[PDB]
Amino acid sequence: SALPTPHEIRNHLDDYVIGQEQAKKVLAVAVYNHYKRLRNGDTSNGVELGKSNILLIGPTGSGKTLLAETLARLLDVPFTMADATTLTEAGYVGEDVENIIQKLLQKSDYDVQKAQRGIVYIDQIDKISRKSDNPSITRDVSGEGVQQALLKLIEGTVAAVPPQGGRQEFLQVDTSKILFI
Amino acid sequence: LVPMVIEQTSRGERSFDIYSRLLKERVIFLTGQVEDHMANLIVAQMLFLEAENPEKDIYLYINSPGGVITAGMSIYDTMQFIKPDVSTICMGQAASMGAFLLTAGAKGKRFCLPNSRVMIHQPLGGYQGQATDIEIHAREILKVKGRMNELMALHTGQSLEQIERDTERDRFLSAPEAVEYGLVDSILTHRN
Ligand SMILES: Nc1ncnc2c1ncn2[C@@H]1O[C@H](COP(=O)(O)OP(=O)(O)OP(O)(O)=S)[C@@H](O)[C@H]1O
Repeated sequence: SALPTPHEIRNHLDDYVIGQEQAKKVLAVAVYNHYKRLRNGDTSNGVELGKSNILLIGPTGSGKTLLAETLARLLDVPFTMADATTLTEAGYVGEDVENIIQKLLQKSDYDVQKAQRGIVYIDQIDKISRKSDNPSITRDVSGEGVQQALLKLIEGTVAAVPPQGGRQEFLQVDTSKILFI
Repeated sequence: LVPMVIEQTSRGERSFDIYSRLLKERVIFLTGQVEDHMANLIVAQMLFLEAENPEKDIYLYINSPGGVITAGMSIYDTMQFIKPDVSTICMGQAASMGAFLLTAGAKGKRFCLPNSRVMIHQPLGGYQGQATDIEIHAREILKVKGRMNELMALHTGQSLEQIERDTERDRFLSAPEAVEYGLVDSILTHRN
């Protein structure tokens, strides 16, 4: 039950990505440290093991989406891919923040114990940026209002997920151990 | 041309002209000759500030060589009518009518710059026509001269006979002499 090393996973990504050295080091070390944190589960001498998410930045067509997809092939824990452009501030017509967790369970076949150990990716984060330049009465929803909702999600807390496509049964799913890119 | 400035507020940024920015702080500018158009504009500003805040002092900067008398008297009654104390400052020069609005300010809130100069004289006029019409306009301009001296004594504290003798001809008063004359209260040499 030997886990992969940063060098082994890096060579695996080299066969699908070209011209990106610094970005490979981040995902390799983060994914490597992820397995160690979940494997220990505050059972070793190290108590209250923290978390470290990743923020990828680059021009369009640079290969950000490729690293998220190619990484999932070698990855054992599940993986998903969503977009925050459609997200709203808990009640508007567009979407809800918990939709991300719904797509995550489809890949894990509704396994809460296995989904918490998974990985999540977000695309088109620039659309969430402040729109109104020190906002006014309009109460921006697509922008600032979305960031504040994600705050608790990235840190870790319980949530609510529909079991089979609802919008009277809700399952609790922690997110402190879940990684976000 | 007038430069534009940006004011930082909680709601957002706002572009204001240099004159409109100062107006928001209860500051009025009196520049050039006193005429019917410029005087009617200052009255609207004073009335607007009265409604916005009746307990805050107004700042009135006076730098003008004087002008029409009737245009200036409309401002004098307005300053005395409204409740707020209209603070007056003399910048550059203060002629006959410019000086009258300076001394007409609230008592104790009148200042003059260290190099300013005040000038006071009698009303100017003229007429051309029949002798009967000259007598009518002559009696009228004489009443104005008498009325302007009565009010000048009221704010300056001097006697009516003293103001009459000094206003027969042009009389220049430097900034220190204006304090001794009761026209102003002090000088704003430096900031404290
Ligand atoms: N470094 C790369 N090596 C090989 N193919 C690449 C590389 N970068 C981009 N591609 C190709 O470009 C396609 C799209 O890559 P993306 O990751 O979507 O680019 P992008 O920078 O993520 O654009 P976004 O995420 O929509 S802003 C991939 O499916 C590859 O075919």
